[PDB]
Amino acid sequence: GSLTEDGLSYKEKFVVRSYEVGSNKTATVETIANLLQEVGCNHAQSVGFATTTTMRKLHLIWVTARMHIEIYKYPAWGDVVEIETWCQSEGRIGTRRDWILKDSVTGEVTGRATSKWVMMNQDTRRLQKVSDDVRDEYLVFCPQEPRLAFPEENNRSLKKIPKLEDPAQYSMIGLKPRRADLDMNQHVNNVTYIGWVLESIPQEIVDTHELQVITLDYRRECQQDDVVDSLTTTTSDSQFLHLLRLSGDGQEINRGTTLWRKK
Amino acid sequence: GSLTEDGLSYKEKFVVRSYEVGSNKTATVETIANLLQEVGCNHAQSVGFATTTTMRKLHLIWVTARMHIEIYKYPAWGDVVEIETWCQSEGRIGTRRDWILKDSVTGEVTGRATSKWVMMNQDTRRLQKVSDDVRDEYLVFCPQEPRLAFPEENNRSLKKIPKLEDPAQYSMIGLKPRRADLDMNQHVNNVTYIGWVLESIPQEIVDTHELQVITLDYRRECQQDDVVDSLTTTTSNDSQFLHLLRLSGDGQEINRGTTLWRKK
Ligand SMILES: Cc1ccc(O)c(C(=O)O)c1
Ligand SMILES: Cc1ccc(O)c(C(=O)O)c1
Repeated sequence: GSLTEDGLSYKEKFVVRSYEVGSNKTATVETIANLLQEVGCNHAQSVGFATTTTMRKLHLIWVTARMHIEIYKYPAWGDVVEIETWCQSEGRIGTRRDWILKDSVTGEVTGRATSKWVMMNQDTRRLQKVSDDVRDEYLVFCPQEPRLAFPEENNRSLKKIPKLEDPAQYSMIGLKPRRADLDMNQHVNNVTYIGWVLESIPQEIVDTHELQVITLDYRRECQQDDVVDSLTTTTSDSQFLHLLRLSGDGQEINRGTTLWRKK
Repeated sequence: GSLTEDGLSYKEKFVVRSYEVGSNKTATVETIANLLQEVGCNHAQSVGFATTTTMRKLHLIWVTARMHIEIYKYPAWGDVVEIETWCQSEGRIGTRRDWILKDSVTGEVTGRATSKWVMMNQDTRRLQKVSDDVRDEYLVFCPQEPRLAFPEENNRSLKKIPKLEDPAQYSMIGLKPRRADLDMNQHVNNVTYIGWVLESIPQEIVDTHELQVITLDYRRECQQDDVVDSLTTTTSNDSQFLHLLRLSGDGQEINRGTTLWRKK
């Protein structure tokens, strides 16, 4: 991995591994989600971070609010995938990290992703608008002209996800995170939520369709000792509405939509 | 990754990733277990495989019977780890795949592993002895002189694991595999068993000790729609445990093992 010539984005090549591919011999969306996280961490480290000097002193962290992924073609085991990432400012709302997935040989675009991040106090789990003195430290690493992975005026990533009404058509109950589902700071990482959402997709859809789009709205963080229920309903290409909630009280932690295409 | 000069072993370098490290900012044993699997798959592909032409004709596959891993130092996020693997013949019992983990910079040995594989009919799940026709096909890829990752006069990889008596000191109930826990053929990955075994280690031991040795004896394969119970008991500076994985309902054994932890 390395910073581009202008230092305003990062490129990294990954060779797809045997344990990273699924039932159809191509990479899983959870492996892709890990590769986006990895390329994002190396971009943050190549610029000197992923928090800034002042936001470290204030006990401030960046948390994901939304994730949108679109895959046209999944790389096969042994294929080389080049990913390009970059940050941008969204005024006082937060930051946006974008990604482009390309084929190393053909040079074609095989996928793209976008995510919205919000700023919160590490301890009180509050939420606050981006302060100006914080923006001045990280804006020198973002391109000044807007660079959108999903440019198109009203595309797919910025649509409001509704709440799944009961009874759900499909469900997967009693989901618990293991120690491998936790990050270096013992927090359940945002890739596990994608896996948990897909656990309630019927096996017949898995065997006849391929995942093309996935939008996830993060509402609350799941804890190490928490139990989650995964709910899904066909809203239609096959489309679904998903809901992750705490097994007991039914407190919402995530809501999303997936779109599948016929193989 | 590439075959060595003599084509009798394979070397591959891995750069440790952010999501691959644990609470100690060093790689997890499940990430290491994945790297051993990956280097083994590329070694099998570099020689033309990991079934032979006779094994494919007879519906025969290789299944793990035992796994032994010993880690002296876990690589940190960003560190480069070079792994060297090779397979050997164990007469008509089966095959043995060995691994050496080294530091790319210092050149030192930071870990090693050994595994025993048995032959089994893929459909009937019936194990069988290694025939000579099959043995003739893969022995041209194994060194002729014995090359043991754990040579020593009486190594800890070949010790008999007993069955955990009830009540267990610690337990983790209701463990189910997800779709990411399954391989390309929809079979529960052998790495998931390691994670499931460690799910019953007390959190206090995790925060004060580091995993050094892990021996696992594979008895039965867990299915996609199965539920597992993880049981552990301290058998002991160093803390030792006896583990048992069994089906939540009937209590049918699928795995048994031992772990050794050292003070941080
Ligand atoms: C729905 C789903 C979730 C996780 C997976 O690994 C797969 C697959 O391998 O095709 C499918
Ligand atoms: C006992 C245990 C099991 C799985 C893990 O991933 C770790 C860790 O992250 O430190 C520890």
